Amino acid sequence: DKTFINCVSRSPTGFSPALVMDGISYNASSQQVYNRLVEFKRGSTDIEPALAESWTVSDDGLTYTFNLRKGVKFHSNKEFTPSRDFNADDVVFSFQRQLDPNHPYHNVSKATYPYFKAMKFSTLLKSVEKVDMHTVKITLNRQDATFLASLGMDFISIYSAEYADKMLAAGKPETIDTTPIGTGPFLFAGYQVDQKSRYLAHKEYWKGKADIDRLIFEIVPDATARYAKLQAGACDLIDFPNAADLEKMKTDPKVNLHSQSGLNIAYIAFNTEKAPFDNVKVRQALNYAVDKNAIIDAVYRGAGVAAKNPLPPTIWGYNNEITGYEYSPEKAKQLLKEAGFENGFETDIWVQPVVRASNPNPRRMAELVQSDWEKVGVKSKLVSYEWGDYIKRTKAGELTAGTYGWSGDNGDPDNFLSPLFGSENVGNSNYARFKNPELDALLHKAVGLSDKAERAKIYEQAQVLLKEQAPWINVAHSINFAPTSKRVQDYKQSPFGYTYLYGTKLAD
Ligand SMILES: N[C@@H](CCC(=O)N[C@@H](CSSC[C@H](NC(=O)CC[C@H](N)C(=O)O)C(=O)NCC(=O)O)C(=O)NCC(=O)O)C(=O)O
Repeated sequence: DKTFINCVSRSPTGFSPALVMDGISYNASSQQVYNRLVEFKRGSTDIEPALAESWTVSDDGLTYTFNLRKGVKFHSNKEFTPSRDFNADDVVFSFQRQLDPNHPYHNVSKATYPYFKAMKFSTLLKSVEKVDMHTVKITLNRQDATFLASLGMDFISIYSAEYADKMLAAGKPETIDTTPIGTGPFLFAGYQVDQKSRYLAHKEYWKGKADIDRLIFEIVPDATARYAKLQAGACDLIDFPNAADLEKMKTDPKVNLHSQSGLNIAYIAFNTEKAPFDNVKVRQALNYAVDKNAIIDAVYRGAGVAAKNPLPPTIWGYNNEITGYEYSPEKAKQLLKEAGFENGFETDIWVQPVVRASNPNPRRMAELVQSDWEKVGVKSKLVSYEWGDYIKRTKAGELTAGTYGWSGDNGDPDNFLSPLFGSENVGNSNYARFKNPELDALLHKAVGLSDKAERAKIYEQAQVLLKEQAPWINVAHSINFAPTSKRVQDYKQSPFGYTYLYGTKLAD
């Protein structure tokens, strides 16, 4: 009937949002089949009620009480049919699995809860308690102005406690991870490796049945094929088009091309705990060495902007008075000389193996940086690994310097600065291994304030500090594209980059 064909560039790492932390996986699971307690309005960073119908917050900002929606049905599959509606047990399960190392599901699928860790929920959460069947009370150890928006994030999707109970009893608990059951607008209808995953409209969805009956995420790895299929009408949406095809699609009558400035940053991270990158003068030098304009031209082809802060220009708290390091090989050489490296040195540049939102060609970007560094005496080899291995090694601190990128997930500047630069996230999401007590104090103070204007002043100061300490080269903020077929109606890009299809329709 009404089948939306979404052509995606890679197979998902997994279908359990608590266990992963990448957009392909989220798009193929939590964005379609799960709900959160609160969710973002489409195309917006504003939050609204979802599985929590309403809530209250205590005056001290430490106690959040959630009144849960009644009448909410979970999906079924061949292995499980729910015998009760969504309730507090499902919320408690979803938190406690991650929070409690001795929860029965903590080690199922060898789970590691990467985003739960980067968000520091283990130290944030004092308790998550069932008050009654339709009421959950969460107590915090400290104030967090971003907590409600954070509860809209995919990693804290609400799973089925009944499903978990049944699958554990049957001796196959991993089933809840590979074979998702949620309350969300679409339900999981199977995955064929390196071919496609399928979804169906959840007819009993609590907010009303979706206008699209069937969804297919067809895995079409070749960008050239994705474009050809879109033109033939075999795709209704594609990701990451090739540059030359993108140029054509801007004025292609068969394409409705959506675009928006990305809430993201592509960067070179320096391992600030590893000589010679532990010398701030070296990190500043390698900034001066790089011609970002040349990267915008060659890599982004103009679809992006040279970055001056790790925050994107379109988020609040962005510091407009900050300038990037100017392109000056002369200044780079002088600093390298002062650092004791007039004769330069040898190093590696780590190259990200897959394309993500913020950078359409990590390898070409690395080649350009490599060339720039060569001009100031810094010679390098490019080093890469398969995606999972690349990130694991990076987190362990094996990198020297490397290409990475980040898209924000809750609309708040804290969700850039804390995951990326907070000392507590070294080994998690802070690849530069940056530990700066002055920054930590700024971020800790800001996150708890209710006065947004004051939060903004603090983040602005934080950006001054980050420029001076140069844990990174801020490279670019990209443009997000969503090329669609002409029959797609009412589609909206997510501010965070996700493909969210509830509320989209298909014309005749
Ligand atoms: N905050 C974490 C987890 C969230 C995350 O993975 N976000 C996605 C964007 S939403 S997931 C969608 C994204 N696709 C896009 O970026 C294409 C444009 C899109 N169609 C739109 O209209 O905005 C994608 O496929 N990405 C593949 C991947 O995440 O591995 C991402 O690409 N972040 C990394 C970055 O910005 O460099 C992170 O950034 O790594």
